[PDB]
Amino acid sequence: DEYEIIETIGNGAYGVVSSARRRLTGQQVAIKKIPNAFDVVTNAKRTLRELKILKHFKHDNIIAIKDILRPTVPYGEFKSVYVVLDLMESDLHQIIHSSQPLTLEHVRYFLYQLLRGLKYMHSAQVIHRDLKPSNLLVNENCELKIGDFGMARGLCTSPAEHQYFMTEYVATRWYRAPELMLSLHEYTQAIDLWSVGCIFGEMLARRQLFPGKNYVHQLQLIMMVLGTPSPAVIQAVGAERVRAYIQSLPPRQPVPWETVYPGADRQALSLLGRMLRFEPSARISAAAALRHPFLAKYHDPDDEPDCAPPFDFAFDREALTRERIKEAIVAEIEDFHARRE
Ligand SMILES: C[C@H](NC(=O)n1nc(N)nc1Nc1ccc(Cl)cc1)c1ccccc1
Repeated sequence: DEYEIIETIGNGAYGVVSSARRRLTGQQVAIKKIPNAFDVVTNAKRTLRELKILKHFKHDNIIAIKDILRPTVPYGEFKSVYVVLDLMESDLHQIIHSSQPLTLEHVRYFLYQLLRGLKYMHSAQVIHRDLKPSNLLVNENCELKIGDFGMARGLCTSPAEHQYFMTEYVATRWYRAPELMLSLHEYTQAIDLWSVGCIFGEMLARRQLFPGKNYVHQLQLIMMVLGTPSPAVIQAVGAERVRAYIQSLPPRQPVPWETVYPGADRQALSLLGRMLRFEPSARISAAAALRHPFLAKYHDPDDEPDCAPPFDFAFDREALTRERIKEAIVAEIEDFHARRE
């Protein structure tokens, strides 16, 4: 055979995977099994989206497909997909919430890598929409790689999907941007920068910034630090009940970040304040955040590429049956092997 299994291991971005090694080279890899991959439309579409996205990117701070196993059995019998990935022993969740060191320099280095990968991803017109410490994989050499692209979308989405109307269900509550919570009809790469700010804050205090218990409590926590949202953002709130709830509340001023995180690094808090804004268009971009004095130690524009050409989500807006999706996944596996040799 081509690979030798070592052990079943946990993974922040993809759950249960197998640590393995290539028999000829001894190279360590992670092997992810997607069992019964073609049984449910929503799961099958997600597998296709993830394969396409990961094949499009070629960046050290984004998880790479190292190999995809070809069907060894008849087409009709091909039911499970095996993807060979970079082996990542940990993730930012496990590091932050452990007894491991996490100095300002760890924060600065992890933030840098995350923003480096985002700058490249964002130039490809891809919004991750689910950034959280658990899907930011970290290996033994301290390399951070963004994983778990199931929630990723472009600047344009199909009305046929439920999330197009129900934005407050997009991704993880604790990292979910105000435009998603409130349906502000402005959904860009700025969604990711709110999540980055939440992650940045979490590394600084080694605790979640807005750990909301439910929908309303999540907004309350955000408002406790950011203050009452402006009249223009309140008018942009889609739902009348939420809009009335926000308007019913007494006015509140923003709490300076120097009060949220007492004695924290000045340049860190400066960049943090540029990320955590109610208004999507007021947030700093990944590219400009890389130009902030806080990351100057690592910042090198010649070593921080963009992704050309942009990624197209058109294949995902198509209404395809489970069989047609299986056909497209099988074509992706073939294309992967054809492009190598
Ligand atoms: C969160 C995880 N799901 C998961 O990894 N999925 N699910 C689908 N449809 N596709 C993938 N992963 C995937 C697809 C392509 C590539 Cl290149 C890499 C990974 C899960 C783990 C255990 C139990 C339930 C869910």
